Amino acid sequence: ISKEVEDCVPVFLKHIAHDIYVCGKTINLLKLCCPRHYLCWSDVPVPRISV
Amino acid sequence: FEVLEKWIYRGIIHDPYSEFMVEEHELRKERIQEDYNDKYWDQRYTIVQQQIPSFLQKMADKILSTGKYLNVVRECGHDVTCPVAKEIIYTLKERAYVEQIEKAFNYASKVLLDFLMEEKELVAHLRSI
Repeated sequence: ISKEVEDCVPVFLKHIAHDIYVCGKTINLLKLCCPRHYLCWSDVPVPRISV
Repeated sequence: FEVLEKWIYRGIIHDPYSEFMVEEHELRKERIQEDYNDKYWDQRYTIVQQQIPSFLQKMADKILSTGKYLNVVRECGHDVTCPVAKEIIYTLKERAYVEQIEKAFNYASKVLLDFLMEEKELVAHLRSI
């Protein structure tokens, strides 16, 4: 969650340190398995880039 | 993009200089009358590695299949025409080309399979073997 013990509280807050890690592995797994109608890679419609 | 638009929507590869990712080998000289190599599905329409655009590397394999399938009906004289030819423009942050390559790819496989399962009907030939 922290780079070594150097966690970025500014960006991760240590809160999304773990959440970001999870979402990344799940989308990559479902997508890896196969395009599903709800997501189907970049078939998801106009998700605002935001960030 | 203009070269890919011809290859995806028709089997033509004008490519006057050798630049496009797909290349057409003249394997008719050895395999003709008897398609000894069944070259069309083997080494007639083959791929190039160092001439892949690096943004289309995920669709790289599909492109070849998209266009090769067009030829084996464009070879037998049954007219094969894309319902609409949609133009494609480079873009950043918005992969709209991805959805179009797929919309064309799916029509390509669908047309060849439908013609094969009704004309040159494979189901009956497979029983009478």
